[PDB]
Amino acid sequence: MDIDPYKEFGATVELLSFLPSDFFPSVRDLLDTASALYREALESPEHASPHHTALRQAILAWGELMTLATWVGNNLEDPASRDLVVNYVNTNMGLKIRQLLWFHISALTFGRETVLEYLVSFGVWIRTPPAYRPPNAPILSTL
Amino acid sequence: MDIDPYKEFGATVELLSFLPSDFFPSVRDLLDTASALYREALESPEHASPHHTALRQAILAWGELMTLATWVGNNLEDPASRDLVVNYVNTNMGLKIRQLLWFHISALTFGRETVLEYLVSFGVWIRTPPAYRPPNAPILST
Amino acid sequence: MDIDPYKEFGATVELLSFLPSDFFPSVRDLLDTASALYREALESPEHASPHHTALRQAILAWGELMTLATWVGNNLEDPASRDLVVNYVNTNMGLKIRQLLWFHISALTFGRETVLEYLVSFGVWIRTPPAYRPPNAPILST
Amino acid sequence: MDIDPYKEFGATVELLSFLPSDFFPSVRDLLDTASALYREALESPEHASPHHTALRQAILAWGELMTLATWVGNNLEDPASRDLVVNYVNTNMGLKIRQLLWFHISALTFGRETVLEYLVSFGVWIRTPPAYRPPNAPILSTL
Amino acid sequence: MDIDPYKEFGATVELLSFLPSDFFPSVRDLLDTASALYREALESPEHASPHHTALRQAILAWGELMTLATWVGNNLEDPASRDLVVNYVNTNMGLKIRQLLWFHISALTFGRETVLEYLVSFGVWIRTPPAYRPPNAPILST
Amino acid sequence: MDIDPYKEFGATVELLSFLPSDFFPSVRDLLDTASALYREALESPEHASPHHTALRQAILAWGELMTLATWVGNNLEDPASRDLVVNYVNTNMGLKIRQLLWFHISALTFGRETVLEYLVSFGVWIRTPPAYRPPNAPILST
Repeated sequence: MDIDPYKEFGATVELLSFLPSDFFPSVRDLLDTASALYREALESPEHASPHHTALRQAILAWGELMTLATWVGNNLEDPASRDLVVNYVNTNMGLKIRQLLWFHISALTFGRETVLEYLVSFGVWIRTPPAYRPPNAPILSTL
Repeated sequence: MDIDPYKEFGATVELLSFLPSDFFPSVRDLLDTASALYREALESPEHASPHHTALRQAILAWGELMTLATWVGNNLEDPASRDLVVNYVNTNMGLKIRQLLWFHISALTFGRETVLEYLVSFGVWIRTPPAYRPPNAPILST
Repeated sequence: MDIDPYKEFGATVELLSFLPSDFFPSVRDLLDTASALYREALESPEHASPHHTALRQAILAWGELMTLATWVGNNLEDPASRDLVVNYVNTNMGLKIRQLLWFHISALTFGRETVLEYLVSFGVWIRTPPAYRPPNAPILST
Repeated sequence: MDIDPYKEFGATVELLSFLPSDFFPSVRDLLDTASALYREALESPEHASPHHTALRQAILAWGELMTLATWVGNNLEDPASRDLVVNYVNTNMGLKIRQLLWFHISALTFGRETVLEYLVSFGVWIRTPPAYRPPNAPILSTL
Repeated sequence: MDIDPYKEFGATVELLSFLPSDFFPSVRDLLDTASALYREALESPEHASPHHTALRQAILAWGELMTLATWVGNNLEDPASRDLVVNYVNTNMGLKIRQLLWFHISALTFGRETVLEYLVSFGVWIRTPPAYRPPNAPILST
Repeated sequence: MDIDPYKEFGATVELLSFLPSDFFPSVRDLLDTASALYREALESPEHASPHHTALRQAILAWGELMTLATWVGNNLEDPASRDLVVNYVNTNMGLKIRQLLWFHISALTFGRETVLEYLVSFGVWIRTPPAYRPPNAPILST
């Protein structure tokens, strides 16, 4: 249905159908980051923060969809459909899973408040047109 | 990569490669009852329990992949391709999504511990041969 | 030689020559659910309960005799011999191993006392003739 | 599966896929020892130590496999298969059941700590080659 | 069997097979820095801090490998096997020992926590795109 | 540069290139004992005692060398260079890693001082002639 997912974390999709697309790093890189940083933290029987839980389910999903891409590569003969589907996956679903993942890693590493404020500052940066923005966009100061 | 998805819920995927596949319901009725029961708790700005949060993320992914199937059927030409893809969606990954949903929903409306006991009891039910089987497997109620 | 195997579990082999043979499940699903439920407690350096310990030793013997059957099928020539042996394994001694497993596993997930009550209730169920029998024998849940 | 059985008693299979084969006494002798020493101790409704319990289940198993050997003797016509199976039983399964049994009797009689330390000392003895080992290998001093 | 040489220093091989390999500089510079900066501490027979001790054993092992390469060059004249050997050495063991030396030296000089948070920050930097990364990458502070 | 990996544990390579090499047994038995006896401590991410840590790094290095031998056997077909390589490995690095593993394991199990005085006693034993040595050589006591 029409649920707002981040509503319990203060954000909203309109606050993140707002950023550009290139900002979020590549998906493989997100997964490697999350795993290498929080391997034993995520494998543990503890819901120490819900960020971990949503992150965990999202990673399950992305594993399932990489399985989808591989499987479709294994069986579908129509090459246009194969290429089109794989591109749609890695592009649009890619964008959404990147939103989700990057958000949760950021909340973990720097705190939900810091990311919330960073997004507001980025928004004020990007609503501004080229003629008056700074050359560089803001950055996550952890304190 | 090495994720144990259900580790923070006192359960394990070993314990759900342990039910069968066909037991789980359709996604449609399941999603509908989830909505009708927890509209507010899902829309709220509150992490009332982690169950709600994992559920939110699952609904996101499911809606996005419904949009995927629809977009794919909007553009491709090979109908065999479209049918095969939308089967892989509604059948194979659907099993995963249904596992995840059914677990979290039942845990919400009943509790974690009751679900664990139910899974163990279904284990005792299904490992049993047919002849001395009960007539009706358990249907959980609070 | 005169061992009463289940004497330290408030039960007796008389009370399990009292169920039938066919009630017990396959070794495969049973072992699988055991693993999926008690991976850690079996791997741990802890005798959390004697049930775990007897279970460990049973899994050892079962794995070793699977290796036995495989080795025997690796070398012999007479296929009648191989089939007869691997039947004696998966059928006759399998019954013993399944008794032992099912008892300890069910006692783990539920408790000793619940298992005792279940056995007595199955006794009352099966000694009863078919006509006034219940439709479904008991399926234990916590 | 890949369980480590002795992990709750401090040992490990690598610590006992380490000894030689001749060391463990004959199986019939193990059973006679265990029975004559702890007949009423094992028949009792007491799990006074888990050693007793694992010992009890192991003896059940060996009874079942002696029944296997006898039964195969009763029915199998192919003599090579009969001899081969009986030898495999009394040899490899023999070795493993001897490991288990001797361990548990030792833990009972002398305490798990003493056997643990004895195994370490035996290991230090046997890793040493012939040129520098003592002529005799160590022995279970109960104190 | 499950030997992870970073388990007790707050990390794992995955966290170090997370950066690109090219960041970890060539072994010669590492050894030179180690010697020039801790001649005394590595010559000292005191188990001051375990980082030093791992570093000791690591340097001994690398010296052993260089001795091996020497023995090969001075005894095996054949070029194909020799070259493949030296490539395997300077590539795979090169990678591992570079990782190890960099981590331990950095932890000694600066500190454990600082190295870990540096890895995390460098990760999220290099994964992050160029148009919105910080202008200059992070770097270790005394 | 003057790297002596025993400097902080009360010894030196000379004191271990003092016994005959044949006393230090083959690597397989060492690794098996280490695993079977300290699976947990070597899997634990805690710098409990530096002996453990040196042992960790040493096992990683030996595994790396075995991986090297594997890579050579799976890529270099020439037998002369390959055989000379494996001989150098299983001889020289074999010696050093045997020395190291024996010392550290023994020190863990029994204690530092006991290993040192054992070396001293074994030395003065084997150097001493047969007609007036003790009847049986010394041996480590718990």
